[PDB]
Amino acid sequence: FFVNRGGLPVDEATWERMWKHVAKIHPDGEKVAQRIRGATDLPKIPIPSVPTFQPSTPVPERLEAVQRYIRELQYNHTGTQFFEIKKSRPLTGLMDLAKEMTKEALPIKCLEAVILGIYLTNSMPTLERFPISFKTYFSGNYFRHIVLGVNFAGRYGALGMSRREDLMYKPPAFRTLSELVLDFEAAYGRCWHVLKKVKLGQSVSHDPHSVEQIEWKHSVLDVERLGRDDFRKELERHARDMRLK
Amino acid sequence: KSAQQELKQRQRAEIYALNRVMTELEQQQ
Repeated sequence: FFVNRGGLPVDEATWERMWKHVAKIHPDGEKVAQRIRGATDLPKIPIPSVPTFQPSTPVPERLEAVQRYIRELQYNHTGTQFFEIKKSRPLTGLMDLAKEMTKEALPIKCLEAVILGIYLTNSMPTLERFPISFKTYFSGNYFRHIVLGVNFAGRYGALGMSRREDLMYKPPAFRTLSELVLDFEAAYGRCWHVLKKVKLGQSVSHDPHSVEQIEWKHSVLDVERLGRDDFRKELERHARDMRLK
Repeated sequence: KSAQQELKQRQRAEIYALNRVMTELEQQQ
């Protein structure tokens, strides 16, 4: 998973590196490059339209539309991340990045989807947004994932992008934050991953010009050292911390 | 300017063809 630095269009070096990565990863890799590179019969991809909402549309319907747009961008399986995301940047820089993502319309992954969800829900002041990071373990390897937890009318859901359907979108129907996180943990266990750490952030400002930073790791929960009851207690403590601004 | 738009269009089309190929590969193996 290389990261494209230098913006779009992809520079010659990053383009060649992406194609070399493809040639080594994919069997038929250089045949793949030979078929695709320079081809004149490739499909035209329509630029997906950014959803806009009537004031009468309920927020959960808007969330469905936003998740649909994010999915339409497609999950990035090319091995080259096309947008560099510096997580410590001020909000307004990340929002400019999300706007450029909407204008250039390329495949994305976990963190790009989180930033896009923040950018696309800034118009919903009754909706709170906060990042949720997962660190899991499988077959001697550690894995990291992130979604945008969401809160509306006292119920929790999520937006995001993931390889698996049960590791991204959750409609805002979970009555407590712990139930949402435990649903994610159940999906992880279903795909034979052990959940090690959960990192929950504070609410993100709805001001796209804000210079504040996203507070990614307001609560870092070691699942195994906490146990069930203390895990739930800490998740509810984070929920309280959030709803008290 | 206008040539850079054609550049971005060609690159995006190739990126999505490649992404389809790699998505099929990954969903298999």
